[PDB]
Amino acid sequence: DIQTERAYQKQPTIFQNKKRVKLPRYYKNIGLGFKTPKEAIEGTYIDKKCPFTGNVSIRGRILSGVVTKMKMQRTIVIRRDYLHYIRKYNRFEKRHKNMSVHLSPCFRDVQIGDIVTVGECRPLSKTVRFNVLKVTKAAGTKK
Amino acid sequence: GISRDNWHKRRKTGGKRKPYHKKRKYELGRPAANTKIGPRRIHTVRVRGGNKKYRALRLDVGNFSWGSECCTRKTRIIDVVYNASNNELVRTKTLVKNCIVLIDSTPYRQWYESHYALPLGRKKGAKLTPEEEEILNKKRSKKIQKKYDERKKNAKISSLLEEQFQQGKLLACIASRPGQCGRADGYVLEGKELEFYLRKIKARKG
Amino acid sequence: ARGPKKHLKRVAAPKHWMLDKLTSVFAPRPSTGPHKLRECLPLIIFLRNKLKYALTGDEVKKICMQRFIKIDGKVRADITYPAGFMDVISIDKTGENFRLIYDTKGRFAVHRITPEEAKYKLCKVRKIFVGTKGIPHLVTHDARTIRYPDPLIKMNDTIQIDLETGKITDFIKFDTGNLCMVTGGANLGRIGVITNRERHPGSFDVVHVKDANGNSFATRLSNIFVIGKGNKPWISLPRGKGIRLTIAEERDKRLAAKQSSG
RNA sequence: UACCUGGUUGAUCCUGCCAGUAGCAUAUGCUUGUCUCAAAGAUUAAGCCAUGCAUGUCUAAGUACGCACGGCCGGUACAGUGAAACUGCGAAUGGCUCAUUAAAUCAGUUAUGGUUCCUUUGGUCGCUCGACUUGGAUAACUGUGGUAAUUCUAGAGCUAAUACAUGCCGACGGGCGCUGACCCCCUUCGCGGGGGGGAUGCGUGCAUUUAUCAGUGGUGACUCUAGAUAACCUCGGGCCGAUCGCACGCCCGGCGGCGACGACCCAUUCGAACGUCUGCCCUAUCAACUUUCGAUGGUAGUCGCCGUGCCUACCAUGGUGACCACGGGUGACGGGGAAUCAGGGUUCGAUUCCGGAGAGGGAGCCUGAGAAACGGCUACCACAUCCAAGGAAGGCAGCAGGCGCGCAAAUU
RNA sequence: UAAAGUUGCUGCAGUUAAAAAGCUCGUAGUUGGAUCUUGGGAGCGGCCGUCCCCUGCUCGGCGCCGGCCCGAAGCGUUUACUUUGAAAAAAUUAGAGUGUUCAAAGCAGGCCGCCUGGAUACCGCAGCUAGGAAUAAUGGAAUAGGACCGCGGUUCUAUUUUGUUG
RNA sequence: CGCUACUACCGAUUGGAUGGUUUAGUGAGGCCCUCGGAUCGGCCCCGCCGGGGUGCCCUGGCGGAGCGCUGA
Repeated sequence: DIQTERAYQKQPTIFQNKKRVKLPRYYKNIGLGFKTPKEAIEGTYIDKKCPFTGNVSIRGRILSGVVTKMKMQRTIVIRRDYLHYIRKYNRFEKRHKNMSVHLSPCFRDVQIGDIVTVGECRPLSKTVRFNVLKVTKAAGTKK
Repeated sequence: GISRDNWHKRRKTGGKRKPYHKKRKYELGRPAANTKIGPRRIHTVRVRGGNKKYRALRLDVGNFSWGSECCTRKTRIIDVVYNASNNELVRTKTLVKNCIVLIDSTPYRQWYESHYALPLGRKKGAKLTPEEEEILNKKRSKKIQKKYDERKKNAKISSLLEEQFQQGKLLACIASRPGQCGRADGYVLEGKELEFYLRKIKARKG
Repeated sequence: ARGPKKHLKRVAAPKHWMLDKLTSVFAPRPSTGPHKLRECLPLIIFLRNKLKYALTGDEVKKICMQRFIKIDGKVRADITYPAGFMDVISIDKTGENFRLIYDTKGRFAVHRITPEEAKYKLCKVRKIFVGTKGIPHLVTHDARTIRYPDPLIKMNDTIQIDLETGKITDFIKFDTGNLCMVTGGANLGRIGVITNRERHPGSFDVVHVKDANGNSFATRLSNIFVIGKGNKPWISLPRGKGIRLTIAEERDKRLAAKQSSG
C-alpha cells in the first residue's frame, strides 16, 4: 500500500517496535482555528511536509487561491488573481501569481477549481514555501 | 570554493540568472567526509561562529539503541549492508545517516543474559566452558529469583532478532550524522522496519 | 558591510534624541546593552544635551571617569551606555536622581525623583523561561534574567525590583483598568487605563487604552507598559501626565502661560 | 497666474508642425565691488599612476634583569618613569566609486517554531562523589653574519606570562538509580503467599550524540521548555579560575572587603544570513522557453550555521507563458528624494541618509565572532617598477597630486 | 519640464487635412438588462431636522424565586469599495514656534538661578485591524446526499458513580 | 541623362579589429583526503659514582644506543 521508496517511511516521533504480550499516529492542531481533518488522524499515509502529521510549522502569512494544476506529486500549483492599481490611468489591471504549494494527502478528494487556503512556513523545496491548510470545494460541483 | 548558492541556477520560469556578487564565505561547501569503517580517525573543523564540527573519516564503534526494552551500548560496526540513497556507497563502505550496518550483538546478548538470565544466541548442543555466565544463569536468593521469574514471564524476543543474535550480528540504522557530529550512533531494526530492510537486502542480493 | 557597524550618522540617529543637524557628521552610537539602539538614550546625550553639565563629549569622558554617575544602582564609565526606559540615573556628588520616563512627546525628559523613589525601578517582563533544573526565569525589558520569580507573574506583567539587591518587591498583572505608559509608536509617552485587549492568533495583539480626559486610543501590545494597579501609578509622573493635549490646546496653554506671566 | 505668440495664402478659415516664451542643470563667453551659505574628475577612461600621508593601541590592575632614566629603612624578590619585545584587542568600521546587477538590487510587509552572533547588559561560574602554585620553549637583549636589493632574515648565548602546555586539593558527609550478598515481620501442619531493612560493586552536574518513557512553564500552533531512563564523551580533546591590582584587617596558622581579567551555557544587545506578500524601464525585426553537465517535484542522504536541487543517488514529468514567459537592450546600482507641475502628469536621482556591489580582470584561501578582506595572502591574464641579470616588489573606484581622456571638475 | 488638449486617464484625433483592417467569424482581453428591507416605535428643538432599536448559542454581576435582565472570550459567506485604527527612519517637502540685525538658514532661545522649545501633517500601492453594506462581482434547495425538529439503532470513547484494592 | 556635394545601402574579399559565451584537449594555485617522515623531543635499558633507607631500594650530574617505544 505505502513504503514504495528504497528507505523505510515512518513518522519520526511515534515508536513502533515496543514488545507485545494497529500503530499509533502522531498529529497536531495547526493553530489559527483550522481543524485537523479526519483523514490526517485516521489515515495511514506518511508525509514529512504535512502541516498536520509532519515536521513543519505554519507562521506569518495565511493566503488563498484556486487550484489550477495537480500533476506534481504531493504538491499542486494554485493561482492568485488580484487587481494592481495604475494611478495614471485611474484604473486596475488583472494580474496573477501562480505559486507551487504542498498538498497533504489527507486532502484525498481535491479537483482543479477548488478554492484552497495556504499557510506560510519554512521552504519545503526550491519554489514551495506554502502548505495547504483547508480545501473549500468549487462553486456547485456537489456531484 | 564549492558553493551552496541559490543564485548559480535557473528560476521557476527556466530563466538563467546573471550573478550580481562573487561567491560569499557563508555560501560555503566543504568536501564530503565519506567516513569509513576503520581505527577511529576524527578531524575537528572550525565552522561559522568559531564553533567546532567533527569530520569522522574512519569510525568502527557506535552508541546503538535496542529500543524494545530501552538499552543502548558501545558496539563494533563490522559491515555496511544497504544504503537507500546511493547503491555504490555500500561497496565503498561509507557510513552516512540512515545506513543499514551489521553491528556486534555481544553487548546486548551480555545485557539480556545478565538481566533476564536466559540463554540467548548459543546454538543448541554446546555449553559455556569457562562457567562464568553459566553461574550467572543460576544461584539466586529467595525473593530476587522471584523478581527474575516475574521478569521471565514476559521476556519473549522476536524470531527475527533470535536469528540475528544467533549469527552474532544485528542490523542497525545509523541515526547520527558521522560527517557532522563525528559519531556513528543509531538504533537496531525491529518489527516492520527489519522485515522491510531484510526484503530490500534480499531484492538487491538476487 | 561584511561585519558589524561601529558608527552612527548624526542624520540617521533617532529623532527622539533631538540632536541638531550642523555640529557633527556622526552621532554617539549607543554601546550594546540592556535597551535597543533606537529605544535608548546614551549617557553622553543625557549628560551634555539634556542637563548641559558638559559642553563637549571630552567633558562627559571627564565626568564619567570620576565615577560620579550611577545608572540603575551600578556605576558605568561608558559615555555611549544605553540608558533607557524606567532606568534611574543617580548623579551622587550633586545629590540628584533622574528616572528616564517618556514626556508627552516621544523624547525622554529630565524627570527628577527623590532619593527614596530612586531605590526601586519598574520592569516589564519579556518572557517566562524554565531553567536547567526546573528553575523558573523572568527576562525583563532591560535584559535582567531574574530566576525564582513569583509564579503568578506572566509575560506583559511589570515587576518592581530593588536596585541594591536586584530582587522583586511587588508586581502589576496585565489586566483591564490598570495604568499603561505607551513605550513605542505614534502614542509614545501616553498614560491611560487599559480598557480592552483584542487577541489576534499569529498577528500582533492590539490594546485600546482610555486616557484621563476620555481620549481613547489603540497601541500594539509590544509597545505597552503598566505603571500602577487601577488609577494610582507606582512612579512619579512628569507634567502633562501622558494625557497629550492637542496642538490647538498646546498653543492655547503656551499662549495663556506667556501672556499671564509677562 | 488653469496665459500663449510669429511663420504655408492675393486675402480667409483650419489641420499641423517649425520658431519664439519661462524654468532646471552641465559646458562656455563676456563682466565682477561688499557679505552669508555652498556644489566641485559622476557623465569620457571601474583608464594608468611618481611621491607623501590615510590603523593603530597601556591602565593601580597580562609580561620589565635595556642602568634609557632614577629614590634609599634593603637582603622577606619586585621602588617609581619606562624604549623595545611578547601577549591581548582593533585592522570586517570609516572613506571612495557605480563597473556589474531588470523579480536581481531595493522599498513597504512578515518570518526565523529554520539559523549564527566578538562585544554589552543580567543570569550562571563548592550542582560532577573522583598543589602555600606544575612543564619547557621563545622574543626584546647580547653576539657572529649573508644578499645588489625588501617592513628579507639565518646561526649562537640567555630569560617572562592572562602566550603555548599540563594539572591537583577543597566543597565531601552523603543523597539518588540500579545491583544484590545478608536479615526482619505476618498467614499457612509446611512448601507456598505477602511486606520491610540491607554489606559490596556499577553509575550519576551542565554541554555533545543517540534511543526511550511520562505529560513544571509557554505559544495560535513544537518533534518547545523542563522532567525521568538507558548510555555516548571526538587525543585535530566543551565547562568546573595554577591570572593581576587597591586598601589590608579581625581572629588561638585559619577566615574576610573593593575591583581588573578570563570562561561553558542561557538570555539581552549590535547585528548578519535565508525566506513571505506586493511593487521596476524599453523591446515581439525576441513566442515559445526550461530539462539525463537539475529543469519542476518526491524519497533518503552529503554539505551547510541552519530551511531548501544547495549537491548526490533513485524515481516521477513536471515548471513558466499573450495577465508578455524566454532572449535582447539600457548614456540602468535601487530607494528616501530632485527639477517642472492648475487638476493630471513628465523627466531625473553617479552625488553626502538607508540598503547593495567592487577594489585592474577572473579565481582560490589564511586568520578571526564577523572577510571569499585586496591600505591580507596565493596563482593566472593584463599593464608596469627596482636589478650587480641571480632575483625582489606592486595595486590611489582613500586624502592630496601627476598623466591620459575629454565640452566638463579645486591644495602634493 | 511646462507651454503640448502637438501622446490626450483627466483630454486629442481618424468623410475631405495624417488616419476605419476588403469582409465576416472567433479564443483570451475588455464591458455586460431588470429584479431579493421596508414601514415604523421613542424623545429633543422651532410639519420638518439630528439621535436610540427591528440573528442566536462557556464563565460572570443591578439581581430575583434551574430560568430570566446584562457583560466578557469564541462561533457566525467570500471579496472589491469606503471610514477608522495600528504600524511605517531621519534628512527633504508642507508646516507650528523663534527678530540668525533682515533673509536663505539655524534649532534655538526667553526672563529680574528660573521659564520653555526641539510641534504637527503627508508617507502612492501591497500586508494588519474594526465599523458601513448602497454599488459591482460571488454563493446556495431542482435525479432534492434540502433545511430546522425531536426519535429508533449501531461503532469508538472523556469517566461522574459502587468505604479502599479485581 | 549630365555637373557638384552629402548621407546611408549592397557586396567579391572561406574580409579585418575589440569583446563575450562555449564544445573539446591541457590546466597554475589554494583547500580536502590519503600516504608521507627531513628534523626535534621525551621515555625503558645497562656502562659511572654518591646523599639517605637497608646485597636491594627512593633519587642527584656526566655520556651510550636497541632507535626500543610513543609524541610533535
